Amino acid sequence: QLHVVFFPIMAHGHMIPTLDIARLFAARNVRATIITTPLNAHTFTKAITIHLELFKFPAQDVGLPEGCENLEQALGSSLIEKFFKGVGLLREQLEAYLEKTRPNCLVADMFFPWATDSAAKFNIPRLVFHGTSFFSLCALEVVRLYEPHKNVSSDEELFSLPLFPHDIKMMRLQLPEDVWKHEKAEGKTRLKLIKESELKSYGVIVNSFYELEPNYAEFFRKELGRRAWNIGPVSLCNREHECLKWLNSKKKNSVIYICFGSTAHQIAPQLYEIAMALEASGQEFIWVVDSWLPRGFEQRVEGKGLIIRGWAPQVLILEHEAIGAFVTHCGWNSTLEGITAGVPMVTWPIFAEQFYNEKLVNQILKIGVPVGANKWSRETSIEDVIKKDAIEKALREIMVGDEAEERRSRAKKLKEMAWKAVEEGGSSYSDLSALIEELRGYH
Ligand SMILES: O=c1ccn([C@@H]2O[C@H](COP(=O)(O)OP(=O)(O)O[C@H]3O[C@H](CO)[C@@H](O)[C@H](O)[C@H]3F)[C@@H](O)[C@H]2O)c(=O)[nH]1
Ligand SMILES: O=c1c(O)c(-c2ccc(O)cc2)oc2cc(O)cc(O)c12
Ligand SMILES: [K+]
Repeated sequence: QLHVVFFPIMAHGHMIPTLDIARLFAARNVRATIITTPLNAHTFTKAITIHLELFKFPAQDVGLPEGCENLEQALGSSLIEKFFKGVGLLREQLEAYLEKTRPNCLVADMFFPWATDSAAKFNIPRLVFHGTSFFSLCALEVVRLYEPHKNVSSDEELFSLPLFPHDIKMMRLQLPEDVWKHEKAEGKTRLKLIKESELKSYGVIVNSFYELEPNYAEFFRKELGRRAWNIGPVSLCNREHECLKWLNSKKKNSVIYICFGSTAHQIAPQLYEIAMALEASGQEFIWVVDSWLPRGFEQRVEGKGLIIRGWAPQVLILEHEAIGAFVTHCGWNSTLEGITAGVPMVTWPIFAEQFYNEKLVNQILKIGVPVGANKWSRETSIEDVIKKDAIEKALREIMVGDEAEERRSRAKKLKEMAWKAVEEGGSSYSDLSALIEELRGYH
């Protein structure tokens, strides 16, 4: 019986798909163990036999609050750099656990480049998992290597991405200031080691499907030389609420869903602009979130608009017939869920690799419309708030704009292809079989 150990970073966006991968492996009669920390254990226990191993996270040692065991909670350069020091200090526990258990494979988070050598100490192959699209993997590497943002003179000047079979235009504002304004050696070295681990390790597991982005599934393997397996969307593996009853009464494709993911850190002025745009648009909506609402808002929109304050059942909402569009930050799990539900998206990237995912959705898949956000940053400065008019424009365009029906038709195709990829005989099913067979024969 093969044993594969999974080691995601403590971020919801990596933890949930890593659990889905562990489940996909477990369904093939592979023993799957997931490493996490105490304050994150519930996330897996609730979601779940896949075994959990708890490591101690040295928060105090790196100057974090004891309760800061997840990446979303480390807001700001100081806290973020401390968090990465902290996770780097898990290496001793990882190596002790590997020596003790001797698994056949380690699937480790992109943020752990050192995991490669930790596994090599015991002749164990290591796979990298990023939780993002082939397109983002390729675009980030081409930007890192060719630095096409050096050839510009203004924040808004458009440059093309080198080498790609599509002409993808981007601007400096869409890149972290740490890369183009005031170089911090720390982030740059971090990114270098991450991208290098893709070639130094045994290979890369990708939560995507070949038919979704074939040019980039190929580019990653050919022009960039990585060994990769596409096994996603991994969430389809394992496959009421008051808002769903609320939706049952409504016209097909008539409601807009708005949600900014797990890393959502949104300020009151921004929410205020969103509220005004939603009211002015006349569109029915489910919005996942006085000081941030127009007075009388929730009563004025009753029956047409719903604000969800807690966790929303995002997949169940997107797959409800009444939901016709998705305003998203273009985190890859949300983007994939929109694709699998066949729901067109208004793209609102914030940080990380979300601006690359936005390019994939709008220019290549052609299933979305941009809201107009073009500034990369962890937190929103009040001077960068996206205004009511842009938001209303996007809300109208995604429902009744030019090519809106075409976007709906294209997304329906991708929905079909996604389900086909994961069923027996599909490309993702097949690549998972291929990967597991390769792991079973490793010497
Ligand atoms: O109210 C809610 C809110 C969310 N969810 C679910 O949480 C998931 C969100 O993952 P997503 O990629 O969109 O957000 P996030 O964790 O911020 O992205 C980081 O992780 C991503 C993956 O690596 C990365 O692409 C991105 O750049 C990072 F910022 C997604 O599966 C939703 O369905 C829900 O069910 N109910
Ligand atoms: O792929 C990526 C990714 O998954 C994550 C991520 C970041 C924060 C989270 O909370 C969860 C995930 O960030 C990234 C940052 C990059 O510069 C490049 C990437 O490719 C990713
Ligand atoms: K090359």
